[PDB]
Amino acid sequence: AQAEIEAERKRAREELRKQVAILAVAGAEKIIERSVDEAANSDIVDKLVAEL
Amino acid sequence: DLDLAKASATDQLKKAKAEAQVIIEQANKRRSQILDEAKAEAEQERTKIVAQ
Repeated sequence: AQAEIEAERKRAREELRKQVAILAVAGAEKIIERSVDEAANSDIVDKLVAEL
Repeated sequence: DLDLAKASATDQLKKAKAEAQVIIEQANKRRSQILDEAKAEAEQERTKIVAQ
Protein backbone atom coordinates (compact mmCIF):
# COMPACT_ATOMS: atom_id res chain seq x y z
CA ALA A 1 0.00 0.00 0.00
CA GLN A 2 2.73 2.49 0.90
CA ALA A 3 4.78 1.82 -2.25
CA GLU A 4 1.49 2.09 -4.16
CA ILE A 5 0.97 5.61 -2.82
CA GLU A 6 4.51 6.61 -3.80
CA ALA A 7 3.80 5.35 -7.34
CA GLU A 8 0.53 7.31 -7.37
CA ARG A 9 2.57 10.40 -6.43
CA LYS A 10 4.57 10.28 -9.68
CA ARG A 11 1.36 9.58 -11.61
CA ALA A 12 -0.09 12.80 -10.17
CA ARG A 13 3.02 14.87 -10.98
CA GLU A 14 3.32 13.92 -14.66
CA GLU A 15 -0.25 14.96 -15.54
CA LEU A 16 0.35 18.50 -14.24
CA ARG A 17 3.49 18.76 -16.37
CA LYS A 18 1.40 17.79 -19.41
CA GLN A 19 -1.39 20.29 -18.68
CA VAL A 20 0.83 23.31 -18.08
CA ALA A 21 2.99 22.67 -21.15
CA ILE A 22 0.08 22.28 -23.57
CA LEU A 23 -1.85 25.30 -22.34
CA ALA A 24 1.33 27.42 -22.25
CA VAL A 25 2.17 26.74 -25.89
CA ALA A 26 -1.49 27.41 -26.72
CA GLY A 27 -0.99 30.88 -25.23
CA ALA A 28 2.39 31.23 -26.93
CA GLU A 29 0.88 30.70 -30.40
CA LYS A 30 -1.44 33.68 -29.83
CA ILE A 31 1.39 35.75 -28.35
CA ILE A 32 3.85 35.02 -31.17
CA GLU A 33 1.40 35.54 -34.03
CA ARG A 34 0.32 38.82 -32.45
CA SER A 35 4.00 39.78 -32.02
CA VAL A 36 5.18 39.12 -35.59
CA ASP A 37 7.45 41.86 -36.93
CA GLU A 38 8.77 42.26 -40.46
CA ALA A 39 12.36 42.86 -39.35
CA ALA A 40 12.23 39.70 -37.22
CA ASN A 41 10.78 37.74 -40.16
CA SER A 42 13.60 39.06 -42.35
CA ASP A 43 16.10 38.09 -39.66
CA ILE A 44 14.72 34.53 -39.69
CA VAL A 45 15.26 34.45 -43.45
CA ASP A 46 18.73 36.03 -43.05
CA LYS A 47 19.62 33.34 -40.52
CA LEU A 48 18.48 30.35 -42.56
CA VAL A 49 19.95 31.56 -45.88
CA ALA A 50 23.21 32.15 -44.02
CA GLU A 51 23.37 28.55 -42.84
CA LEU A 52 21.83 27.04 -46.01
CA ASP B 1 -4.72 -64.47 26.56
CA LEU B 2 -2.50 -63.67 23.57
CA ASP B 3 -5.58 -62.92 21.47
CA LEU B 4 -6.69 -60.29 24.01
CA ALA B 5 -3.22 -58.76 24.35
CA LYS B 6 -2.70 -58.46 20.58
CA ALA B 7 -6.17 -56.99 20.01
CA SER B 8 -5.91 -54.41 22.81
CA ALA B 9 -2.44 -53.24 21.76
CA THR B 10 -3.36 -52.86 18.09
CA ASP B 11 -6.64 -51.04 18.77
CA GLN B 12 -4.79 -48.71 21.14
CA LEU B 13 -2.42 -47.92 18.26
CA LYS B 14 -5.40 -47.32 15.96
CA LYS B 15 -6.91 -44.92 18.52
CA ALA B 16 -3.62 -43.01 18.61
CA LYS B 17 -3.50 -42.70 14.81
CA ALA B 18 -7.08 -41.40 14.60
CA GLU B 19 -6.52 -38.93 17.45
CA ALA B 20 -3.33 -37.60 15.85
CA GLN B 21 -5.13 -37.11 12.53
CA VAL B 22 -7.99 -35.13 14.10
CA ILE B 23 -5.48 -33.09 16.13
CA ILE B 24 -3.79 -32.08 12.87
CA GLU B 25 -7.14 -31.30 11.21
CA GLN B 26 -8.05 -29.00 14.11
CA ALA B 27 -4.71 -27.29 13.51
CA ASN B 28 -5.55 -26.90 9.80
CA LYS B 29 -8.95 -25.33 10.49
CA ARG B 30 -7.32 -22.95 13.00
CA ARG B 31 -4.78 -22.09 10.28
CA SER B 32 -7.58 -21.09 7.90
CA GLN B 33 -9.28 -19.00 10.60
CA ILE B 34 -6.23 -16.98 11.63
CA LEU B 35 -5.06 -16.45 8.03
CA ASP B 36 -8.45 -15.13 6.90
CA GLU B 37 -8.56 -12.82 9.93
CA ALA B 38 -5.17 -11.40 8.96
CA LYS B 39 -6.28 -10.98 5.33
CA ALA B 40 -9.46 -9.11 6.34
CA GLU B 41 -7.63 -6.79 8.74
CA ALA B 42 -4.95 -5.97 6.16
CA GLU B 43 -7.50 -5.21 3.42
CA GLN B 44 -9.48 -2.94 5.77
CA GLU B 45 -6.33 -1.00 6.72
CA ARG B 46 -5.18 -0.65 3.10
CA THR B 47 -8.50 0.64 1.79
CA LYS B 48 -8.83 3.29 4.49
CA ILE B 49 -5.25 4.55 4.09
CA VAL B 50 -5.56 4.89 0.31
CA ALA B 51 -8.79 6.91 0.59
CA GLN B 52 -7.16 9.20 3.18
